[PDB]
Amino acid sequence: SSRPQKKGTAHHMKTRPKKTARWDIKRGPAVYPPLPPLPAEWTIVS
Amino acid sequence: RVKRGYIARRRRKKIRFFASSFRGAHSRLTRTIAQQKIRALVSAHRDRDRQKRDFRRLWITRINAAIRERGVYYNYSKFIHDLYKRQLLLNRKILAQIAILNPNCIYMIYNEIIK
Amino acid sequence: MKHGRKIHRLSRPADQRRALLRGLTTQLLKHGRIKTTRAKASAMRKYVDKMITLAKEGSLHKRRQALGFIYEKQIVHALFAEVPERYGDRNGGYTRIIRTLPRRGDNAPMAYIELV
Amino acid sequence: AVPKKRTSIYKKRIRKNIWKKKGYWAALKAFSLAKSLSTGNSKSFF
Amino acid sequence: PGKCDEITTRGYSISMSVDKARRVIDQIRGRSYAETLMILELMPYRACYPIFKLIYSAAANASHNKQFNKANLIISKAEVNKGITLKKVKPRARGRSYMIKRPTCHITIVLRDITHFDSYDKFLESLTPKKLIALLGLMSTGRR
Amino acid sequence: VLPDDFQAPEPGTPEYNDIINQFLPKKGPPPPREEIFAVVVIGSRQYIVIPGRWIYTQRLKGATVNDKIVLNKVLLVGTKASTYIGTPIVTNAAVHAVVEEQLLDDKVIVFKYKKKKNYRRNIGHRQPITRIKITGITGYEDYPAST
RNA sequence: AGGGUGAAAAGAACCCCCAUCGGGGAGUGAAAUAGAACAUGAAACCGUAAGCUCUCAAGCAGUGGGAGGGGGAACC
RNA sequence: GGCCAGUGAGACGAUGGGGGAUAAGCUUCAUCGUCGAGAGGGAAACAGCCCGGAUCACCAGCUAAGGCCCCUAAAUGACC
RNA sequence: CGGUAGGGGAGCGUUCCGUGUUAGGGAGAAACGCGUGCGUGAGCCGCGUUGGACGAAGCGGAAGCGAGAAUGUCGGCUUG
RNA sequence: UCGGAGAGAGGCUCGGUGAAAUAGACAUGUCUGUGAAGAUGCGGACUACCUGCACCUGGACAGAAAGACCCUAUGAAGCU
Repeated sequence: SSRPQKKGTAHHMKTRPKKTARWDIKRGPAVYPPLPPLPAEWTIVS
Repeated sequence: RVKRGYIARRRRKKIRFFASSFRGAHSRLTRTIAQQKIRALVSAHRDRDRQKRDFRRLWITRINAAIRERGVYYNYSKFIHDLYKRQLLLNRKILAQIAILNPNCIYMIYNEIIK
Repeated sequence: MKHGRKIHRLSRPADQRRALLRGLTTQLLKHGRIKTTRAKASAMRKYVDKMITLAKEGSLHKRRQALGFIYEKQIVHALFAEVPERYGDRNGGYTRIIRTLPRRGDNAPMAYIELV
Repeated sequence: AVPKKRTSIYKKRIRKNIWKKKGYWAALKAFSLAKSLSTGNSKSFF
Repeated sequence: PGKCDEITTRGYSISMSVDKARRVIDQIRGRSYAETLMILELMPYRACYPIFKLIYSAAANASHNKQFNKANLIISKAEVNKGITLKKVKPRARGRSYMIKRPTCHITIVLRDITHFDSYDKFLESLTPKKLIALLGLMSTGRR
Repeated sequence: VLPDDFQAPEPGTPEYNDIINQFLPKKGPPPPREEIFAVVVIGSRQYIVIPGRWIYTQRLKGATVNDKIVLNKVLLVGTKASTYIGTPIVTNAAVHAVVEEQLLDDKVIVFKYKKKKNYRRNIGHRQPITRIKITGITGYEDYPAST
């Protein structure tokens, strides 16, 4: 004994998924080419 | 000035009818017919939003298999490097739908992507 | 466990079971037919056969045996003074257990004894 | 010693059915006794 | 409607438990009159006698009332139903008291004689439709 | 009373068989529409659409019934021997339409509540859909990528 | 605690099963599946018949997807 | 200011501390967060940790926290 | 535009009354169901049966006015 | 010690009459883990054809009596 144990909430901070590798923390999503705009989608003109 | 009621019987026949094919006391025994009713509506919500989420999942795995059919290491991952680099306006995981109906077409898609 | 014990006993205690067999055989030897539940039929079968053979040998001693078993006095005298003609050379196996419908009230299996 | 909770209709129908059916098996016996008691050689039923 | 191929013979509150009368009544469903007759005659069940008296008062109630045979005469449905039940207070130790009920059966038996137009072959001939209705007195798995 | 009995037909049934047979099985013909196949974009979502068909869509911006329409934002027009696949859209790909009655799709009971925390909300919702029919497809000739 | 057949008992002649309990015809009545433990008759609960289905199962038993089949020929 | 409420023993987490034995899912106060009164995804299950805030519909898409062998989505992807 | 305690706004429904010995009604008033008809919803229109007598709508009024929670309570029924 | 056999009445089976307390609904597995910190109802793994009858009582924090011990109430009552 002489060592406490880690309970609810307390247990969570020790043992939740952390992304502890500086690299993957850094990253950002792909961007893209700007994708020039798109036409209308509907027309009464018929 | 008695004011007695019958509006319960309708209040309650209505439910009594919405809980049909509930296979137990959940279909006869009014005082539980109520809470059952409540719980069917709730699972209607959760199963509805989860159905959007769930059909994405199903098409990801289905398109994923059609792409891996090429015997070389392709993916649903890398297929999308190459499907957005070449501007295709979002066939919306419904290329996963033709992938099972017009498979030759999906091989045409796939070859144009590889170029 | 029963294993080995072959004394057919009825629904009754010892004393009363004795009494039932003695009275019941008396009334058989009196009338010739009888109607008892099947179990009583078997238990009869043994003893009444004993009385018959006891009359097949009409010496005093045996006559006093039977005089001691059967209740009714004169059914004995009629019996041994009558049977060593009836059952001359029948030589064992004297009854017959022609059985019959159950007993409305218990659905108790009910049988119907003879002397033949 | 005291039951917790009433049984369903389901279970009870099962057991009542076993009761009655236990009566089912004990007819065809009586029907054999009948179909044999229709006049015939036999040593029973004086 | 059964069209006279049915002769209901309803029952009084015959003073016996519903469920036991139901084990014999379930016994006798479908069998032709002769069998169930000779069975209920010899059945070792108390609830068998009043059912018997009923049946025989249904055959005989269907021979001169309608006019049928008995050899071609089966027990079609033969249902039981509960009836009025009475309530007794029998007392018991430490001053408690318990209702002892007192049930009543309520039997309806629907015998069934046999009346047949008689059809020689399976083939159908979409003709005499008005007549056809009369012809199809009773059919199984009919379609169209 | 009395049984119905035989009646009086005494007539042998017609044995032509064939006339009766023509009468017995009903005719089936089903048309071929054509060999063409499109994927259009309405609202935000897409549809595999083939000429002559219903689609329950969102297009309730404004369009009365018994109408005619060009769903010009088309992509992946594919025939049944070749296909044309295009960047975002394939040019000149009118998928002509016939707008008709603007329904209210069936009720969807949204019903929310928590637990002991004592509330609940019986509310429903009709998404005003529009059931479009598709007449034909056009201008898919350019840049065919079919093979 | 126990109310409500019918407008009028017209409350059931006669027949059959029949320990005269209770029934099926016949008859009355507009109607008696209104027949005397009778006027509408809900729910719990007790059955019956038809349609589809459960015996390597795991579940507050529903829900979203729906295999297979039955229904009048896309809806249940 | 008017007319009117409910509330009055909160819990944990982070920090600075008292008491305790720098023991407690302990107790007591000060400044903040979540729960209380709040759903959803990660955490296997799991109020009080992380992202995040639920008007509804959508058999549309991009991401956050977290992840990509199978059960479950996604590289059994690259090189040190 | 989450939301318990709680506050405010807008409504439905039931028995009865005013408009009435109303409109309608023995070709047939209410309880059961087919209509995802209709409503955000409480509920409303239609639709049928052996029986079968009353009674809407609209604009208003009043309340013995809305129930699964009180080891409630009266009756009928089950489980064992 | 160290049990054993026996007779009777029950138990057991068949015919007849026929209760009870309890009971949210229960389609009512084991081990571990979790969780108001001792779950068939959650998670993972194992195990288990459906359903009877007899038999035992470890659980369902089993029934019984809104605990009788402890505390509180500006409760009641008795005695000094």
